[PDB]
Amino acid sequence: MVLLISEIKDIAKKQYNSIIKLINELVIPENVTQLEEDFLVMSLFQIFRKLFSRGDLTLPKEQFVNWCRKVYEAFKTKLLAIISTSLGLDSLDVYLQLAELESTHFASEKGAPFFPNKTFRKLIIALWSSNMGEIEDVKSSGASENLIIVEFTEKYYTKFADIQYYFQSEFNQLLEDPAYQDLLLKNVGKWLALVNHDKHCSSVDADLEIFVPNPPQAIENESKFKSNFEKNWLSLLNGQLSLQQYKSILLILHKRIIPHFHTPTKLMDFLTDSYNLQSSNKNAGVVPILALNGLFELMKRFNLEYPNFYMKLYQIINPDLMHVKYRARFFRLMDVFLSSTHLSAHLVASFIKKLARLTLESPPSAIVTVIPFIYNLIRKHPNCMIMLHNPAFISNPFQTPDQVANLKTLKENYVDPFDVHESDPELTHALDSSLWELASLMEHYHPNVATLAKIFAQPFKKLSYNMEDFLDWNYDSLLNAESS
Amino acid sequence: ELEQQRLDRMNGRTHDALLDQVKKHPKIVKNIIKAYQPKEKLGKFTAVLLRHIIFLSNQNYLKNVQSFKRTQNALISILKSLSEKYNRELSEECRDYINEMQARYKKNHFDALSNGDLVFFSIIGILFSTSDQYHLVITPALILMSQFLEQIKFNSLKRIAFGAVLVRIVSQYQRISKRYIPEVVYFFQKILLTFIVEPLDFENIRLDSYELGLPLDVDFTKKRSTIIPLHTLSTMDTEAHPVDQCVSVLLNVMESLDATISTVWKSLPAFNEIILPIQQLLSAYTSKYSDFEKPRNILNKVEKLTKFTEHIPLALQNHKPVS
Repeated sequence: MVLLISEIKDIAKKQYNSIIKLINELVIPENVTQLEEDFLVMSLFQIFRKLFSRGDLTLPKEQFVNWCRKVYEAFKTKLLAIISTSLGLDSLDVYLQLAELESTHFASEKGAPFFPNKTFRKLIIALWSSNMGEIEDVKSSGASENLIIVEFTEKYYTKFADIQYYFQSEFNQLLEDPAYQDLLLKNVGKWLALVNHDKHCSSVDADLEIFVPNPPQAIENESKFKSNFEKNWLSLLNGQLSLQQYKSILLILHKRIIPHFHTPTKLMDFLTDSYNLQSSNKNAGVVPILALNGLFELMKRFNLEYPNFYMKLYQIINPDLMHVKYRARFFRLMDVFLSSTHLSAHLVASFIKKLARLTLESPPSAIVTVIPFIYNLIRKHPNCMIMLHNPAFISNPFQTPDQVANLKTLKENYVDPFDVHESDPELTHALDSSLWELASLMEHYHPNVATLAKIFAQPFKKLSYNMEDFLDWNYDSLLNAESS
Repeated sequence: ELEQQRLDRMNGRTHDALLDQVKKHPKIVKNIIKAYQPKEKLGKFTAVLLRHIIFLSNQNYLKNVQSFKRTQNALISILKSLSEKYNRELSEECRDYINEMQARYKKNHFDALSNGDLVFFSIIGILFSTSDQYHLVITPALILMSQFLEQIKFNSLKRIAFGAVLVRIVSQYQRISKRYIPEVVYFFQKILLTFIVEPLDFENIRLDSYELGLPLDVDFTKKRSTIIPLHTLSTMDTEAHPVDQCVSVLLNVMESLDATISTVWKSLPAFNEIILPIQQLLSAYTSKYSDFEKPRNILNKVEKLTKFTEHIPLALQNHKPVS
């Protein structure tokens, strides 16, 4: 109504007085934005943006400094309004226009690529100060489901490479200040979402265009950007993390933080500390094992072995891992770690007994995923067939009665020597105990498990079982395969 | 010939809404409509009758046995009368119902679950050949039941009653099949740990809630309540979980576990190994109140099964020459 008329009067325009009046109106709008939060606001923001653009295109102590002061006041008002859907998008567009005008008109000398640091720090402080109830403490998935911060990270931080370096430099400079570092540590879901966006400048598979027309040494040193990212990751992982947040941080460390880290000693120490973490909570008990996969990244990075890695892998396998959605990664890690030629037969037998118990207490998907590992172990280890078939208990038609009597006497005193409570895989006597639990899983309702059991019962034709195709399997996947 | 066919399978009017509105003595009207149709229309009438029966089962069960169970039996007989002549349309309707149930389970965890799903599963088991191993309707229903038993959690008496009804339906469907189900054993272990949560012996069972329990306050004598199968009535009154109701649910779960052990798990010696902790949990029941009679009988049956089994070995993989 009146806002549109004011915008039209400002656009039609003694133009300095009109611009000052428009700035005052924008300030009044930003002041009443609190009550607004408690269509005209978007129009006022658009009018303010248009006035700022006109002032930047025209003006450059009462003609140059006055316009600059008005622009700074408008920017501060916008930052205060953003800190305290359509309004957020309008504020983001106004901030982008102000950044473009600062990089294009606020420079003293034309030709030198310079970017503002006070305005960027003020915008970062205004964006980081905003906190919502539905953003932090994500229960289903993610770390921070924001509306303005996520849109800015996906539309502006994911499109420019110099913007990411500028944000890293602003966070490193803000880490020296105690209040800004405390604000960054309190809002750790925003940094987690920025890291999980996977749009950093260190990634070579994706290229980002230059936001400003003149890049201010954006590719001068990637080592400085890597060091800033490592410092930000070290400062943001000091504390104030939930169990789901810790699991997300471990997944990011094993997925897309180790490749962006300059010094991996701190990351390896954090992964080793998290892999040994265990509490009475049932949710956190599987939090360390995936972090152990990050320790496997250390096994692919440094020549440092974890203490009792085989014992930790044996004690980390439980029914909670088979009932979790991250069972595929744990199964892949167990299959990869068992591919070494230095593994003994007692540890292999104990792992086979543990997998048999896990398949005895799980759904059909976990048993189908673990059947290929057992088949690969039987193909690779010929002694494991001794756990499958016992020739001393066999009977032949062309045999003497004394041998049959001895076999009957041996079978009459047959016991199970395997110990399930024994954490040491070598000390577990699963080699002398038969794998009876495989026979209990043969009679299953699903036909794929029955086909896998029938293939395992017969002789092995090919060594490569192609376990990658039968790795991702669930109830919905099995239902879709059966129905289609 | 029918037994041989079962063994071989083991080894190897228009709109539904309009019909439901017209029905809302419905069984007699449905029978009259079916007779008038029989005097694609028959398949549409059968689908509409099945939808009306499912709506009546999942809507309310406030009427008694002689007022609601008689009408349900009449509707089931009317549906089974056209089930022998129409099987492809019935299989397509069962597949569509299974897909709708899967979509409801994917959309909501327990809010989209209704009390008519158990009745629909029982009707599908009764109508179709339950002895069939690979079937277009039986296999998907069993897979969906196993997924619901292994994916859902227990936090109230309604979840425990639904799990007991699902275990009973799985035992009835596998009464002729006699197949081993690790999901059923896992559900029984979870029900035993949830009623004994009130613990340190079983830590990998991953119990959902520790708020559920079973105190030693019920006599569990011969005057105790029976199973009394009424899914709507039990689920709608499970907010007030009584000691008598929880004791009846625990006794029904123990009886179902004993029936599955003596009818399905008695043919596997390795299941005795799978009965190593659970009977110990029953021994924990023997250490819980030391007054129940079903736990002592279950322990005696487990001991007899362990003593009868030799627990030796079983292998094969042989070969020879050729012609």
